[PDB]
Amino acid sequence: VNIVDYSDCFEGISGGAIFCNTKNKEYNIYNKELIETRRSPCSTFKIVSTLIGLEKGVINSKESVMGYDGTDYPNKNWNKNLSLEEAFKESCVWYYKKLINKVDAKSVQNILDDLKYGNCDISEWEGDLKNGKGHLNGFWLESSLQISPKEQVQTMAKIFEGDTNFKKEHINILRDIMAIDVNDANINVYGKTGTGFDEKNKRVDAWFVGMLEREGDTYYFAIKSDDSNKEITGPKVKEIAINIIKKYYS
Ligand SMILES: *C(=O)N1C[C@H](NOS(=O)(=O)O)CC[C@H]1C(N)=O
Repeated sequence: VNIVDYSDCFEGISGGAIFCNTKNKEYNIYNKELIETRRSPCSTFKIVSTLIGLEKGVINSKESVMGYDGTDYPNKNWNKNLSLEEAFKESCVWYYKKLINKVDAKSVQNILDDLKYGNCDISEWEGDLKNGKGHLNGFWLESSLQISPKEQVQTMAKIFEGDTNFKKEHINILRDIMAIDVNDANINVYGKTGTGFDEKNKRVDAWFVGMLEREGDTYYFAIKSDDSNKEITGPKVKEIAINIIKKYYS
């Protein structure tokens, strides 16, 4: 366990980072206090909800559809019968809400328990209804479910090293749709952003969680901001993560 200083890459934004190589057990941590603090996963939960949907047969492949009903949304890409791959990349809320609401709560509780997914608290299934967004809410979006960045890394490692009961076929679908292009062919990066605002504490929850493969070595990582500036989003924290990867993990 090495404490490290990645502040240069955060460019003034408050946050922390954790990278873990489970082969040679090297855990690199920037802002240990924050890395151990549980927060809403926001859209990073789509990593797990995709696997839940595959395991329960709600969806079956990166092509699978959820039966778009014509509802109007501001994001143009949400207004179509999009595939799993496109819903994941567009972070399409209605698709993932419809997917999870086809799964019984006890099945979800038991999967989160098995994964040790933070507090595993799905008690507020419908999410943070006081924000007015109605059915565009759920337990994973600034609601009852909370997970620390370290726990995110621990969960990703267990999934992608083959240490859960999820089917290998389903893990590979997830890997496929999580892959990102960082304009460096010598590292494979996979991840998912998340964005929320913690109304209680007046701070963002901005995430980028995933893994890095570079010649035999694999690093599981979570980068997290808790800045008070509402302009700090998941996508911005993903840029910070990419800078860290290129600087220190190339
Ligand atoms: C998930 O965090 N969300 C869904 C969507 N995409 O977020 S992302 O760009 O950080 O990946 C919009 C923000 C957020 C939400 N409000 O539901």
